[PDB]
Amino acid sequence: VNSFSGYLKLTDNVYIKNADIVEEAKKVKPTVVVNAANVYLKHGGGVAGALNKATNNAMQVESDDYIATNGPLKVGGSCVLSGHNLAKHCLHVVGPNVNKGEDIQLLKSAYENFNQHEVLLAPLLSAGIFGADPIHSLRVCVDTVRTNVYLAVFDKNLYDKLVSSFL
Ligand SMILES: Nc1ncnc2[nH]c3cc(F)ccc3c12
Repeated sequence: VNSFSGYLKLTDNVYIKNADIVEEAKKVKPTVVVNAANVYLKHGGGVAGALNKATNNAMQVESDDYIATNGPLKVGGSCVLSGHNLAKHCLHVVGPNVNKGEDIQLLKSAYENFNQHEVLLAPLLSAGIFGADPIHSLRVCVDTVRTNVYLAVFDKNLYDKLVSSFL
């Protein structure tokens, strides 16, 4: 048993809810919150900008030190950093950004990072401002992640659309 509440069960291991991941993180304080990162860990907008804002920019300060030491991530890759005031850990995962011209096949590789963690609170990778089809992102998630994932969908109208179209 875990502390996630009000989720719609999609499969054995995938759950979904219409919620802001920042508000869910603050309430649950999960072991792992996933950030929809870019390779530079520059948290300007979307999930990244909102989580970073909720950490009072501490996420960005930590991220800049990580990049100065290690260089950029790969598209499809990830790193584990602090969850600050939101979670124990933040798993920064880079899905492909369609609005930059990256290969959507890399979305499966991005979701594979979730399998290194038994339970995660996570967003739909590559959706929203990343430019991919969210119905597709949900399908790849269900077909790739084997650990227990609690998906927070921010957009109310998109949430209704994802549930009603789910196979
Ligand atoms: N794309 C998302 N998925 C789940 N939760 C979210 N909270 C947000 C807050 C923002 F300002 C922007 C995007 C999200 C978001």
